[PDB]
Formats: sequence, C-alpha cells, structure tokens
Amino acid sequence: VDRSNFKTCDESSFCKRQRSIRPGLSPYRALLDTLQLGPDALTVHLIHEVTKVLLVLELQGLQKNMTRIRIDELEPRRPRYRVPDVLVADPPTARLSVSGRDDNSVELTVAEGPYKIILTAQPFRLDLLEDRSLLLSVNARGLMAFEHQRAPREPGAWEETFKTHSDSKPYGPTSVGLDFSLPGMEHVYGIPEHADSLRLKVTEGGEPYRLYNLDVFQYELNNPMALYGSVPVLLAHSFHRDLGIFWLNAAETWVDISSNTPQTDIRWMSESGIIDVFLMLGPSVFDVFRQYASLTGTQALPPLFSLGYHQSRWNYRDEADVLEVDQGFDDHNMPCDVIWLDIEHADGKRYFTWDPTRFPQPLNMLEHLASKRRKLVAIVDPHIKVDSGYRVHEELRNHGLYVKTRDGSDYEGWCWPGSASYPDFTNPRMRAWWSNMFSFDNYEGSAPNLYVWNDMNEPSVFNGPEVTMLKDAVHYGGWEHRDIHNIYGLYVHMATADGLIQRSGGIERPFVLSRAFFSGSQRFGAVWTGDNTAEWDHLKISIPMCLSLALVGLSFCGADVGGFFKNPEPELLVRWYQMGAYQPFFRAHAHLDTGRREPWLLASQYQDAIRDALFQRYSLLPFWYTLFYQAHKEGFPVMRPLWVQYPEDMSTFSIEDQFMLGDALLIHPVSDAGAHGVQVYLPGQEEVWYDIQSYQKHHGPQTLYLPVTLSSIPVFQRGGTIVPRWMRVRRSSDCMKDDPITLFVALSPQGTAQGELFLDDGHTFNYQTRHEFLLRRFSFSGSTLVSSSADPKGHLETPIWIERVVIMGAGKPAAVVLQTKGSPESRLSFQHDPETSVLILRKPGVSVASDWSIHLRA
Amino acid sequence: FYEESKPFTCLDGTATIPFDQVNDDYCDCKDGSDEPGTAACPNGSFHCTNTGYKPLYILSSRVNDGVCDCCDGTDEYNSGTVCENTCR
Ligand SMILES: *[C@@H]1O[C@H](CO)[C@@H](O[C@@H]2O[C@H](CO)[C@@H](O)[C@H](O)[C@H]2NC(C)=O)[C@H](O)[C@H]1NC(C)=O
Ligand SMILES: CCCCN1C[C@H](O)[C@@H](O)[C@H](O)[C@H]1CO
Ligand SMILES: [Ca+2]
Ligand SMILES: [Ca+2]
Repeated sequence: VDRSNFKTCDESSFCKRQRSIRPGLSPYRALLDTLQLGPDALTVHLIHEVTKVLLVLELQGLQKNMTRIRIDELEPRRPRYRVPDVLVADPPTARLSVSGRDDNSVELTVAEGPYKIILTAQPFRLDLLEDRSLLLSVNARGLMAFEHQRAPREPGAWEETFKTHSDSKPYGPTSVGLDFSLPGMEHVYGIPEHADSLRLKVTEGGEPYRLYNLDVFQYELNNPMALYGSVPVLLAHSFHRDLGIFWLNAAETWVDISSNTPQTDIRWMSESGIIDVFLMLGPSVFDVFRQYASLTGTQALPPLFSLGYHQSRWNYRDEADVLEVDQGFDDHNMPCDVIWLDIEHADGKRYFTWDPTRFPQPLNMLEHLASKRRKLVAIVDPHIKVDSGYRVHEELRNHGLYVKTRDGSDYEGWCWPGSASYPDFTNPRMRAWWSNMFSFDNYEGSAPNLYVWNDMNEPSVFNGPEVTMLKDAVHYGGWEHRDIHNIYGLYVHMATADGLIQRSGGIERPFVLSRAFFSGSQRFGAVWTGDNTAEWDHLKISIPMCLSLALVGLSFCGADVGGFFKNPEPELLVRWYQMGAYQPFFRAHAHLDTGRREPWLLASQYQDAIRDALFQRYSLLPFWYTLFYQAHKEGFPVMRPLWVQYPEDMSTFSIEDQFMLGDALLIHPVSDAGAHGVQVYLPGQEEVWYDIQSYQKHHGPQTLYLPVTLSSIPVFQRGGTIVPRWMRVRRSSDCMKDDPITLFVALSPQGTAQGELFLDDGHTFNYQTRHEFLLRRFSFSGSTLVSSSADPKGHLETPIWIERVVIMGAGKPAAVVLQTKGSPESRLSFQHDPETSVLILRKPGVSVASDWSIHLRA
Repeated sequence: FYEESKPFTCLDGTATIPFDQVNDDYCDCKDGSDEPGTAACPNGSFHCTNTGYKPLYILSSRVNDGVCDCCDGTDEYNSGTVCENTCR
C-alpha cells in the first residue's frame, strides 16, 4: 500500500472534529417537559446547552429484545439522510411504559419486562438493563456530537482538499457520533472489512477502524485501513452474554474502541445522516444473529453450483483457452463447476459485450460448457465507457441515469475503459434498467449458465480521491455521494441479482459475486476479500476476515485461492486449496502478471494434494448446502468462530487459526511453510471429536499436536452430529446432485447424534414458490438411527437414496435391521473395525424422501 | 439334485459376493471390479465398447453423469442425457 492515498482520521476533517471531543460531561440534555409517549415510540427534545440546537430523540422498544435510538434535528435546514433498502421490514415494536420518574430521570419498562431503559435528562444518557443487570449505556463518556446544518455557501469544515482533490462541501459540517459502554465485555468483533484480527483491537494509541468502501491496491495486514466493504455491526461477547450494535448509517464512518469491572466502550462517528442505532440484546449469540437477520434479512440461498469450485484468472485469453481449461479439469480428474471471464473478455472494457477476436461465438462456448454441466461467470462493472458507439452509454446518457456533478453534468472519471461514467444505482429506475439489461435479448451472447461478477463497485474511480467518487457528486433525490457512499456497491449487487432472476421469468436463483458491500448484502450473493497477495500471512488472514463477515450476516465469503498478486510457491498453493476447500466461497484467482496456476500445471505430489482437497469439498456439498439453507432460514453463520459454539470457554474468544462449519466440523488448516504438525484446540467438557481421516477419537477440552503431510487437512467431526456426503465425486455439482448420500454419524459419549439435510433441484426458487424441497432430520439414540421430516411442507420427487451409513464410536452389532413404510423389514450387511469403533452399514437403499429407521441389535 | 452357481470373486481377491452384488450400484470390491457398469466405485472403470471403432475406458464417476464420454454414448443409459453415436 501507498498509505498517503488514503485519509487518516486527522486528514478527514469530520473525524478530526469528532475525535477531538474527549470524555467529559455531555453538553446535551433532554427536556423532559417535551416528552411524548405513544404505543410505538417515546420522543423527547434534546438541546445542546451551548449552541441551543434542538434535536429529537425517538426511542423505541422492539420485539425480539432490541432497542432503536434515532436522533435528528428538530428544525433542519434540509432533510438528513436515512438509509433506505437495507431494512427488510419496519421492525415490529414493543410498548414502553413509565415505571419510574423524577425531575432528572425516567425509567421505562419494555412490554411486561424484564427489559428496562433509564433515560437521564442532564447530562443526557440512556441505560439499558435486563431486570437488575446493566447491559449497556449510551453517552456514558459524553461523546455524543451532532453537528447541525449551518447556513449554506474551522479548518476544512467547509471546502476541503485532499492531495489534488477538492470537496466543495455545500452543507459544511454535519457529522454525527455517539458512544456506547459495554460493562463486562472485553471482546468485540465485526465491522468488516479490515485485514485484521477477528477480535478487534483497542484504537486508543492509533487510528479508529474506518468504514468507507475503498479500492486499496496491495493492501497490507493487521491494520484498521478501510477496505472494499463496510458492515456497521459490532458484536460483543463475554462468558455471560452477547450483544450487538447496528449503526445504520451509509456515510464514511470511524469506530473507536477503548477498554478499562472490565468494560469496552465503542464510539461511532459518521459524516452525515441521522443517528440510527439498533441495540440487539441477545442474550445468546444465536439470539443476536436472529435479531439482526430480522432487520436486514438472511443469506440468499446459493444455487448449488456456486458452492463448488470456481476457476478464475485475469484473464483466460479466448474461447480456446476456456475450452482447454475445461478439458484440463477432466483430463486430470479434478472437479470444477465454474470458469471465470475477467475484463479482457469484453470489447475494450465495454460491459455486456464480447471481444470478437477472443470470443466470437459466446453462445457456442456456453453450450460447450453446458454439455460438461458447468457454468461460466462474466465480469460486469458499474463504470461505463464514454463512447457514443456504445449502446449502454448512449441509453444511460440519454435517460440521465448517470451520477452527476454539482453543475448538473454527468460525472466522468478515468477508469478500466478510460473516460467512464457511473450509473446512479441509488435511483430505483436505474436499478430496473440495469436488471432489464440482463435479459437474454439485451445481453447478447448470454445464456442461463452465464452468471455475473460485480467488481470495482465501491465505486473504484482511478483518478478520484482515494480512488473513489468525489464527496460532492450528486445522486437520486439530490443526496450527495457522501450521504450514500457505503450502499452504492450493495445496490449494484442487488440490481445484478434481480437481473439474473428476471431474465429467467423469476424462476432461477441468482449468482453474483460482489467486491463492495454493506449491511443487507447477504441478500444478494457472495463477496470476497479482494486483492490479496500470494503470501502465507494472507492465507492466514482469510480466516479472521471471513469470520468477521460471517458474524455480521455475510456467510458467503472467500479469499482468492493462491492469492491475487504475485506467484505462490507450490506448497503455499496446496495449503491455499485446502483452506479454500473449507471456506464458503471457493475460487482460485490471479492478477494479470502472474504465471498460470491451473492445478494440473504443478508437479504430481502437489496436483494430488489439490485433487484430494477438491474431492473433500465436492463430497461435502450436501453439508455445505444444508448449512446455507440454515443461514437462509435462520440467519445463522455458515463458518463460525469456536466461541460461537463454546460461549463459556474463554480460551476460544480470540481463536482465528481454526473455525467451525455449523456445529459439526472443526477445521485447523495448515498455514505455515514446512509444517509437520499443527496444535489443534478441541473444546468442550465431555465433548468428543473424531479425526475424519483416521477416525481416531479425542476427548475435549485438549490441545492436540497433530502430525501433517502435504495432503493433510486437519478436520474433526464433533460427537453428536451427522454429516451428509456425496461419496461419488464427479466433474461438477450438476453431475452429482441426484446421487446417493452417505451419512457420517459421530456418536456423542451418550451414544447420540443428530443432523439435517436440505435438498431441492439445486438452482430454482421452487423450494419457496412450490415447496419443492426436502428437509430431513437424522437422529441417533440408543441403538437406532431414524430419518424423519424436519419440515413436512417440503415434498420432492428425487432419485436420491441412502447408499451407506458410517457410524463412528459404535460397537459391533449382531444384526442390522432397516424399517420403512411400504417395504418389508430389511437386513443389512455391515463391516466393523474394532480398533476404531467404526461401523459401516451397507446399502440401506432407501429413498431420502422416506421416513425410516435402522436398528442395531446386540 | 440342483447344482448352485459359484459366487463372484473380486479381481483383487479382497472378497466374494453373490452375483446380485455385481452391478448393483454399491461398491463391494476395493478394486472396483464388482461395478464395471455403474458409477458406484471410486476407482472403477467403464468400458466404451464403441462397436466398429477403437474401444476406450473411462472413469466410473463418468457413468450416468449426464455428459457424453463414450463416442457410442453407452456411458449415459439412465441419466436423462441421450447421447448420439459420434464414433465416426
Ligand atoms: C430475549 O431475552 C430473554 C431474557 O434475556 C431471553 O430469555 C432467557 O433465555 C435464557 C437462555 O439464553 C434463559 O436461561 C432464561 O431463563 C430466559 N429468561 C427469560 C426471562 O425468559 C429470550 O430467549 C430472548 N429472546 C429472543 C427472541 O432473543
Ligand atoms: C485495476 C483494474 C481492475 C482490477 N480488478 C480487481 C478485482 O478485485 C480482481 O479480482 C480483478 O481480477 C481485477 C480485474 O478486473
Ligand atoms: Ca456391488
Ligand atoms: Ca458420461
């Protein structure tokens, strides 16, 4: 990185103003005589004692243990921005009742308790309690600052320059900020995107965490610089409780974290808009996940193919290269679902076009890939070449759908295609136009097996301040770029996803990868950690970066396998395939100047280890798919920090060299050159863990030193779980999606286990519009394995059957009996290893759609 | 009275199975020899007879995968992809 291209807090005049306000007695006080209480809200006026500016606090109790605090000017010169389209619904409220009152304080009960809120008039403060336990305080350090709108037209409060760029700043200083105190909390998480540790660091001695969607060339590690995406959600965890703070603001935001009986204080500082904050009171982390999903929605259910392996680079040269890469996978027995087309595929970076030299017959290329049951992804960026011969440009220019400067003309930056304009994705009509451009008639050469990648959607503007859009550019409704910046990317992602849905007549689920994102981006597809580097420490950081995303609802995360920049050594590439094989979005990608790194170009030992990784991923597709269905339905993260499953185990709170997939698999990928072992922490009092390769059983809690080879992927199955797999690995997921299942039952010390399985057609909305899916529950206890429906609304015509059952932690039975309605009782043959206590049941042969039971007789 | 037929022995000698375990869509032999006609074994092979032309062997994982592997199309017999003979 060149840090001088990016503002430090001191270089951002509003951050400097806000951050200069130090802990003290707040000048804000509430005027209790103006207090009004309704069924849905409490309102009261606040005043700054010095300036006499009046503000309105709207305080609401909400269903599902949440509190909403909104602060705006009572008499604004011009309306302040309120973030649209992020919230999925108007949050259902809970009544606040006055249960206590004096001259300086009002105690409010939320519904019939146990939650309570204490409003203190002077100095203004809010305290949120559950019965007698104080959960959180607001403005406890007196850091609330609300810069009112002054008369339109000290250092840098108005016109402001950074390097060679000037911001005319017509409204002057309008920043808003507020602090929160979290007694008993020492560990805080979230606010992606930063190439930093999962457990967030105190900012006291340095820079605050920055949230401003930016394209940071050659980004570096373990620092708070703002990257491509911004999710203003902070989670706080202790042995006793979980809390979350969701700061609904789309403007440039800085977050200060400090500690001090242990307690963490958080301060948010935003350039514009209102103060709109949700306090999500848990008490468990799963309760916080639900609370947040109720506000912003859940992860969109990926089409199954998108959970397979993606092969990319900048750039596959032409149709021959794409077809040789496709054939390369098959000749080397390595599965792959998607081949990606970067910017060189288009006609001179004119999106929605094809270079006629390199790709003269796109439909024929797509047909060839469809015959291999594979897909393609094409890059479509939100910058349009200013060219009168380019129909997209002409239509957007003619309909005035571009982002504008203050003088009313179309903003022009320097970008991938030279002079380029930026469609205003904040405009609902622009998003409809964009969606309509994805019709097969409009996007010539596209087909149902062509999906999309949205890159440079921060927006990345090559000649712009910090490589982005001027703050004073103008958007829909007359809002400035500064007001909306962090949702630009989300809107691109939203419109692209709607385009893929619409082009199919609303039947097909979309697949869109986006670089930039905000709260709510989970609803539109996948995201990745951008332009990483081919180095061991970037391989390591993929875990904390994707975990920070998972915690805030973005379950479909990944990092470029092998690293984007530079050439990875073969050993690093292998370890990266192994890491990526156990992360949600699994794509190998590489910068323009790197050597070719398709996995069969390596020496045979490296190819073999990679093939092994790919087989493991493909076999686990039913498991991945079920975890994504659970995320879509409940809002629970797919990839999890260990502290999510072990909330009382304090030694797990900072772990970032391991993670869990659901509650069933614990992964400790090898992330060092020349490693011959890894220290694996296996938590849980009275928990057992099975090494999935050796079937060796280990009791928790322990730190195990596990030996590793080049092919090793340290993965442990938790006792008490059932993991479904497709053991017949084929060339792509479409090939496998009707195949029989093998159930891997890991017995708890009580001899029990459970797990679910979701199945549908693999790609349409038929699961939701027609209830065409299966949600099975597999449960084991005593000496019986049972399949029952976990959602009787779901019916599915499928040839999928149970071909095998593998039970870890079992004795040798005398007989195995299968019962299922419509069939006579069946006797299964079996194999047992007494050394490992592994029992393999042969060919149950029962439909996955049927209820059944398998009894083990002694 | 009636003499019984002998069971099947895997080519690797690892087991002996009845003939209803040959091409029964479950892998019983470590060498994959009980499933030459199906996709059930991870190390099996399927023989493209390619009547009139050169015969080819393909991976068992390519039997009924919906992709045409054999020029005679015999690998796709119960998948929903109907393969044409492209052996010429
Ligand atoms: C809302 O808050 C209440 C109170 O914190 C939650 O109920 C408690 O849940 C814990 C388990 O985490 C129990 O041990 C307590 O006994 C429960 N207390 C009460 C008063 O019910 C409740 O689960 C939360 N609900 C949601 C939807 O998040
Ligand atoms: C600098 C020109 C655009 C760079 N893109 C950035 C993106 O994150 C990468 O994945 C792409 O490969 C690349 C080319 O479009
Ligand atoms: Ca068999
Ligand atoms: Ca085939």
